Amino acid sequence: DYTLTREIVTDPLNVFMGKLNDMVNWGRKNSIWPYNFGLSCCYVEMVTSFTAVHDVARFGAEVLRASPRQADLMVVAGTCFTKMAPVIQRLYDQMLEPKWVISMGACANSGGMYDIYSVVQGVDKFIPVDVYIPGCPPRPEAYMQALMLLQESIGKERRPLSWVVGDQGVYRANMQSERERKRGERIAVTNLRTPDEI
Amino acid sequence: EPAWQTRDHLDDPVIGELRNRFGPDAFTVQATRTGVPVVWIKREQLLEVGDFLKKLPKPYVMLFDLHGMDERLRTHREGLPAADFSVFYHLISIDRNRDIMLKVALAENDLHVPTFTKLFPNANWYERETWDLFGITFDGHPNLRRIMMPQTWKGHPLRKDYPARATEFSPFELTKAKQDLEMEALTFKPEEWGMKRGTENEDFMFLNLGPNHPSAHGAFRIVLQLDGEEIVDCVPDIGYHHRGAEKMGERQSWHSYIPYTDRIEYLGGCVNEMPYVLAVEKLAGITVPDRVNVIRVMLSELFRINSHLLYISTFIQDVGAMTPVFFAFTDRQKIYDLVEAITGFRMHPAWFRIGGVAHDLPRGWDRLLREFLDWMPKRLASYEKAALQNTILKGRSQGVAAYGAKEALEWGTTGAGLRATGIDFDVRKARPYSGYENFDFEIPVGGGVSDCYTRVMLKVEELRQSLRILEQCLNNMPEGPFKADHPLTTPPPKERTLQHIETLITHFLQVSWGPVMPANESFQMIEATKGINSYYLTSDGSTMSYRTRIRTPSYAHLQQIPAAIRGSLVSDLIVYLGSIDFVMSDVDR
Amino acid sequence: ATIHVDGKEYEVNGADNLLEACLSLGLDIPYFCWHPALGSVGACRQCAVKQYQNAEDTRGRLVMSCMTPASDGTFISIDDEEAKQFRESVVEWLMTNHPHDCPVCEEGGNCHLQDMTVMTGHSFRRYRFTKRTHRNQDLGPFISHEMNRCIACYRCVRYYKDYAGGTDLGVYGAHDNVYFGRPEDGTLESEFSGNLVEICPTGVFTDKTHSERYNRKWDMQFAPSICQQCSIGCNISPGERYGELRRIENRYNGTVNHYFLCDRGRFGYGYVNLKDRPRQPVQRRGDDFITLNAEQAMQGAADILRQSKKVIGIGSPRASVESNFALRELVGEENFYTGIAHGEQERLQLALKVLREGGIYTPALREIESYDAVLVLGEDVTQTGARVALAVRQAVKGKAREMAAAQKVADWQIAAILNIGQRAKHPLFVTNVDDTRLDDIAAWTYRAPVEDQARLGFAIAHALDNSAPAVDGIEPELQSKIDVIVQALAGAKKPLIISGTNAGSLEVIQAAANVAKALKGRGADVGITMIARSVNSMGLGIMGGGSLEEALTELETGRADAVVVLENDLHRHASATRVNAALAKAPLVMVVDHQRTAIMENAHLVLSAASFAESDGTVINNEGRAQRFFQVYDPAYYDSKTVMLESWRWLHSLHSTLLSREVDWTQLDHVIDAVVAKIPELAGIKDAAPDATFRIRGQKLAREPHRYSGRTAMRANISVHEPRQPQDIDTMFTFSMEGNNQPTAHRSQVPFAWAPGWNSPQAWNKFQDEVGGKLRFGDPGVRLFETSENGLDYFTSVPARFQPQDGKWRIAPYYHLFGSDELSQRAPVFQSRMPQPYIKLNPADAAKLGVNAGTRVSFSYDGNTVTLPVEIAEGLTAGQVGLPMGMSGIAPVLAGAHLEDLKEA
Amino acid sequence: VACNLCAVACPVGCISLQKAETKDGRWYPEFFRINFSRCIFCGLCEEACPTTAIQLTPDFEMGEYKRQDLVYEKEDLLISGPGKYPEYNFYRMAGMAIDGKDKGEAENEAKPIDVKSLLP
Ligand SMILES: CCCCCCCCCCCCCCCCCC(=O)OC[C@H](COP(=O)(O)OCCN)OC(=O)CCCCCCCCCCCCCCCCC
Ligand SMILES: C/C=C(/C)[C@H](O)[C@H](C)/C=C(C)\C=C/C/C(C)=C\Cc1[nH]c(OC)c(OC)c(=O)c1C
Ligand code: SF4
Ligand code: SF4
Ligand code: SF4
Ligand code: SF4
Ligand code: SF4
Ligand code: SF4
Ligand code: FES
Ligand SMILES: [Ca+2]
Repeated sequence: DYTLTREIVTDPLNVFMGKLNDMVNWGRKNSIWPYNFGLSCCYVEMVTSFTAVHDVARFGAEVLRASPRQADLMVVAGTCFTKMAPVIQRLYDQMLEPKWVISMGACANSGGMYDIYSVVQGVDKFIPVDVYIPGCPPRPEAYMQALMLLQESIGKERRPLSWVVGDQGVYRANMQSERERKRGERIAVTNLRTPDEI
Repeated sequence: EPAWQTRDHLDDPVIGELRNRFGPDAFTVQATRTGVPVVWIKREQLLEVGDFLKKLPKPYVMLFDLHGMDERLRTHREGLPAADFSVFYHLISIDRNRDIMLKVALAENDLHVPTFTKLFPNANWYERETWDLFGITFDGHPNLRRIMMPQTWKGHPLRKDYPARATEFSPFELTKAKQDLEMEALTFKPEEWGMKRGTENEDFMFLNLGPNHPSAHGAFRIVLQLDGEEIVDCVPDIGYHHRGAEKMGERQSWHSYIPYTDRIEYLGGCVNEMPYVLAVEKLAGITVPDRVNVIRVMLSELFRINSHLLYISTFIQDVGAMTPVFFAFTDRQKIYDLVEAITGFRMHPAWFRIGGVAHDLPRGWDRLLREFLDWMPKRLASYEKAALQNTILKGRSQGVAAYGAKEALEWGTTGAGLRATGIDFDVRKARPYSGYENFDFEIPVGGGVSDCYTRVMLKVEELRQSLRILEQCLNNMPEGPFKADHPLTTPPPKERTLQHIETLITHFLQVSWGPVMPANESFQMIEATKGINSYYLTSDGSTMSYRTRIRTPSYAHLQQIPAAIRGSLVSDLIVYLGSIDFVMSDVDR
Repeated sequence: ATIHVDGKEYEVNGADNLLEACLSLGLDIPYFCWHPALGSVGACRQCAVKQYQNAEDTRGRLVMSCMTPASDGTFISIDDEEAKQFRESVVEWLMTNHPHDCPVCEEGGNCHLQDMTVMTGHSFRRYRFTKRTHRNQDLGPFISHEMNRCIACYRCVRYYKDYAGGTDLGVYGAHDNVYFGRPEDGTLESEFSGNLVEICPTGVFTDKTHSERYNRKWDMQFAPSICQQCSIGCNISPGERYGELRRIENRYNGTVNHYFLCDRGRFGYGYVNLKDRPRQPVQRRGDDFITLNAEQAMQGAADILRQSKKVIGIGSPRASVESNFALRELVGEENFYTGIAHGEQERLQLALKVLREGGIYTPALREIESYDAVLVLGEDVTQTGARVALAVRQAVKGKAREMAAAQKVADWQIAAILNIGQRAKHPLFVTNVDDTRLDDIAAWTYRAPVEDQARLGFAIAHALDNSAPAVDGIEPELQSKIDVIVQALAGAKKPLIISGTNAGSLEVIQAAANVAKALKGRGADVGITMIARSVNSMGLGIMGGGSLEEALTELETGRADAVVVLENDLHRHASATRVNAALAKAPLVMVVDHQRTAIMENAHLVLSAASFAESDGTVINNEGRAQRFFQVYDPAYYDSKTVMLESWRWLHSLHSTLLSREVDWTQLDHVIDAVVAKIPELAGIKDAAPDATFRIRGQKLAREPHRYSGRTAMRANISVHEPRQPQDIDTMFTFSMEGNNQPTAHRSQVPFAWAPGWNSPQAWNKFQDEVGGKLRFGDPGVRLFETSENGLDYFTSVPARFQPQDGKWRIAPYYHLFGSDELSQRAPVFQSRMPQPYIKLNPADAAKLGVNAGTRVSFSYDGNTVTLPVEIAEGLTAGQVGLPMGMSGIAPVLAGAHLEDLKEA
Repeated sequence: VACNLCAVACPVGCISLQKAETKDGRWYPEFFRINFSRCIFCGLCEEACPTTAIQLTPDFEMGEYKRQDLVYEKEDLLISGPGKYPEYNFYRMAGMAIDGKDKGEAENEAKPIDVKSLLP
């Protein structure tokens, strides 16, 4: 099952064009350039993930450009304030295709604990979001897990290869949700370690 | 005599001097648990009293705080003057090691106060915040505009008749504010911001630093007026990180507001939890046992080391060296391993409680603490040798944005910025709290000039002293309860909740409705990771807070920003921003 | 009197006990066994304070503040160490045998024992031994029993026996095995048994209807509403959760219904939660029933109304003043008729003429408890207006209160009052066609036909004053009974005459008015009370209008092709065949209602209205007081397809689209000003409640407590995005916790009682100026009409003696608390408490036609043969047949109407 | 036991449940949903649980594609075993009678004595 934005359609993918599309998606998922955007706590956990004790560089995502033109992925790592919501919208509009959005934290997901007059309740109110991460803050390894989720989503999509030949239509993959996928093993947990130990 | 008792502070000398100068009718002394003399003062004599306090033999050189309060809903105002609004001024005299509070009462219609910016230049941002959040006008203020909310914002959020939850979202307002941002960058008018000489020299170029900021401080704006590379004048634009924490303090109970206290300064964690729970313990009349004090000191010092490591690494990265941020984040991961073992979280543990801590220390925490204390000092010396002794870093940082003790005092700068001027004023030694007397540690002080380099070295010595405190805490841990025996200890101990019915009743009414604090006023001032943090709490007798005031030092530092950087370079401004140790959650909140 | 508490001087009422005096000043004293409405007994020993003899003392003495008078110059201390230690020890003693049941207990968050445990500061357990346990009884469908949680405070037995007059609940057992309940299993037969869930400070008696779909008190959304089940109008707090009505709590009103409701009002609310309700405007096309939105239905109804030639209106006493007025404005005044029968309308107008022209003051519900003699004519008060019967019980106990007060015994010493007043009581004379529930305290009961009741009333009026129309043909023993009654009423200082429209005769009300006028001519302080049938019967009577029979004739002829019917099924006031014919011949039938009725299978258009849990409005009680009820929740919050609008909003928008072709959802205050300008008699509802511009220091009034939970997850099953808060443009309340519910706010409407530290229903103490008295800053509701300066004359129309004739069985109405109100019997929980519809016959008549008990006998009314089973009634008179009004197939319009074609089936 | 304490101890308000009861008398949640897009993982619900039902496992991999899929219902939260607390049972402490536990069979509870018993 696939989603069009230019709807619900089927997989359209000839075998040579599919192979080149596979290599294009492979090169796109194996090189993701996030935008250096410092909002709040979750950005500090992102730069914790970037450092040597964690080494997100192994996935080829250590670039962290300061310009929206060079960067591909927008990580909303913090609260969407009413003053910074046009700033986030302009920074998203100043990006280039392909563009992916990862919302770090309950602030970026839904507004989090701050149901307040000066906070936008989630960045998905006005920009599309590819991957959400819960946590306040999510740990750096959760950020890497969402990075592999984004890589899996990129490796299955079918973007147009060229702007002169082909269907100019964004083909995102309706992946199986992680809750239903991991319900087979999360329920089977019986005994955990007692909290008195370390 | 308990340390949480409702004292009147009529034995304070300053009350005697005020009665000798202005007579014994001109003001009313209010008995509080704040630990400071609270004096309700007539509005017409406010500037006279402020100048008199500034001209004392040991004067009140520092305006610690200045904010309003909506008293229309306050049912318990026994002894208080008849007021609809009030404005309080918290003034700290370092020489006396004391502080006073002046409260000006205001009617509902005549909401104007004489300005305080003539006596104290740091009153500007506080009065702008009071006008923005409460609608209280200050006569004689130079540029009275909103500082927390945008200029096109109807109403005043901190009033009691203003809704606290989020309103309806509209993309049309988003497009309107986008248009405002787009014509602001093209049709900028340097007149409403209080700046003069709007490129009158035909070379005063205009630059915008933010609002996007690729660093851990957060999002903020500075509009720079430049002559070549010299900064003629700059107007900071803050409010891009305002979460409305005080309005949420009016909306959460005393127990459930602790996570919101965590996110005031997200590099602080338990250091941010400490003054709030101490003030609520003052309100409840709880004296915590010794083991609680040692545990809270342990976690506060650990988070202080974490914050100082992040600050030193980010300053070094702002100078230009790259490896120390990776190494210091490895050390932060060691700290996070210990904190995860203790509480169960990394950044915002939410582990302190009213009357103690959440759980007990796990079986084997001493091994992790010993591993961390063996891991740190060699790496800290390596950081000093690799980056902090480099002469390029010294050339970038020494002598940049320097100010004396007078500029630190008149702007309310506290922490390393105050101790780099030689003023030995640490809250952990001058006004001790949470069992800090039992530990032996040094307070590093500067020569008398606040460079970026001097502040960084002071934070390094504070890191070493925090390591000393952690060593003392590891070698000496009392055996006892992790929660107090008070009935208002929220929550009660868990096993008695699970097998006793009175404890179950206390737990049931404390997690659902909240603990009922008797109507009083409390105030706790602690030394945070970036200066002086304080919570001033007003309870009306309910299970929520009638007023939550959070004084944070990065507000005063960002207000001091245009005073010290005028006449310098833009790279000097970048280094100065890297050496202030501020986060925008701590500024705006 | 002057008291000094903890070195602070206070001025209190000198006749109050110390506990209520200190509670009225805002001081906190823990207490269990004391209630403002029940008195003091000194059982729980919780209210201990240290009393000093004079100004300078150090020892003091621990005294019970509920048993100590608040005399002048009384020096006491609450926060002394000995007193606090004793109160904590009493709480600890109560906590030794208490079960570990708080999470699974329905009183958690509403428990008085929890608040008193926290307030005394007791949180450490040292009792290590076993705890006693008790078996739990079955008390019926409404009350759930858990004797483990009892603290033996004797509130239940005191209320249920001394106040409620019930006989099947008592205390049994011994030293620590005290058991508070029935001697066996079964339902509590008292009509005020539902107040036990608020009288009991613990989780012993719980609302089983609430306990089925249970939520906690902080999770409730409340609104201050008026009870919609009879004409007394007891203020209630409906509280909902997840879009369904959850619990009806008692809302304090110091003028009407202070601490207690009846069982019908407390438990007759399950029709709001029914699944078969109309939730959308539905239009039938042939056999299909399509659903329109608001605007589509408004345009279609406007078009079909405009193509008609003449339109008529039919209101209801179940609707508010504003809704009936909006209907009347939609159809016109000259084409407006009520939804009640001609005889019912004539009785209602006669009762209203007595009320606002007879010149004799009609007391409020609280003021009934001060009258010194009660004469009830025809009305079965316990089954229709039960709370008035409770006030009559209090007025009967007033004689024992006066006899105790003659011996300098204080009012709160209820034990001494009951000891001195053993069996002497104020005279109560009830007249009914059978045995009334008040017969246990009644000085005399008159079992006779309704004409004989009116003859008795006119005979009493003639014995009181010579100018009254005499009654000839009175038996000498009955004449001696009139001598007894007139000797009781002449010597009474405040006589009271209660009757009602449910009696079913004009002459009973006329005789009551003649007795009242004769008492007034002697200078007595006579009060008079009329009971009406439904919630807003007085509103429909005051607005006037034609009867239902004129509307039925007008529809069955065919002059109007357009009829509007509001909040009515028409079978409670007219026959089913006539209504079916009139609504099938008419080509355009509009019906605005909130309950699935029987006439919706052949109605042209039906608009899903909003009930009192979903609508605002103003209703008039039987006394004549306009009371404004508010909306509890928005049905569109949990489901956007749900178009449930206010009825006056529906009719006003339809009239606006009829004239100007524009959809207009108006505001409530505009309708209030409309009824004030148009109707000078209904001009008194302007100040019943303040408008939507009313603010307490700038903020609205909160409908839910501050700890309202699940805000970001209660609707997350449908959509993860939170919707907009429902804006309440209609009134001064907001649909959230962003509001004010302070006990010291300058307001009269209170949604719920909550003080910090007082989570129980004892939090109502903080909302009154003095506890047990009026509400602070006044009580909501205002009197529409005052006392007239002259009165009516004596009604000469004396009825003749009843004659039992063969074939014509006169029907005696047997109303019930459970099963005589429409909306109450719609509830599914009432279906178990509702008894079987049993036709009651005399032994003589049953022997005459050949009946024994329990046999199925059929009778034909209006050509409809229905079969009911026979119970033998002794107190009924021969020539009458007792029938229960409001049952399945039986209408309340059959009261006082003869019945034909009665043989055994 | 669906006692609604974790929903009200939640400062975000991201817990919604509703109490239902079996025929024996035991209390269970009819449903139990936690909006994990809103939850800040503060642990106040586990601290407020008087039965130690709700717990926080050491598991961080909860990132999702759709925000609606972060609403975990009762079947997404109920695990097979006792988790971190392996032996505590609330209904052995509670005084209410359920299936397999009559009055007086709870901990530190004596057998119920009838008022009609012959002992003084
Ligand atoms: C293909 C192979 C090529 C690979 C690269 C190999 C060569 C690398 C060359 C790098 C050159 C960097 C030059 C930096 C010059 C900086 C000059 C300067 O002004 O620095 C500022 C600092 C302080 O200036 P001052 O005015 O004294 O400050 C007082 C006000 N606070 O002033 C100072 O700190 C004074 C000292 C400045 C630096 C002196 C020279 C250092 C040269 C770099 C180290 C080379 C090490 C050997 C490399 C391998 C050789 C095989
Ligand atoms: C082949 C062509 C290319 C474009 C290559 O893909 C790579 C990306 C090129 C280079 C030159 C590699 C590394 C330099 C770099 C772009 C970032 C390092 C970094 N990393 C951080 O986090 C770990 C930071 O902390 C916030 C930083 O400040 C800095 C400066
Ligand atoms: S989700 Fe929590 S950690 Fe992340 S930005 Fe928000 S408050 Fe900070
Ligand atoms: S059952 Fe309730 S009202 Fe009756 S004595 Fe026990 S605690 Fe008091
Ligand atoms: S009656 Fe009160 S104390 Fe007893 S179990 Fe219920 S909530 Fe707890
Ligand atoms: S007496 Fe009437 S108004 Fe009062 S609660 Fe009962 S049914 Fe409702
Ligand atoms: S851990 Fe999450 S669900 Fe639990 S109380 Fe905290 S925010 Fe609420
Ligand atoms: S999870 Fe625990 S706190 Fe929440 S309702 Fe269930 S038993 Fe109560
Ligand atoms: S309230 Fe006085 S002893 Fe019970
Ligand atoms: Ca409404």
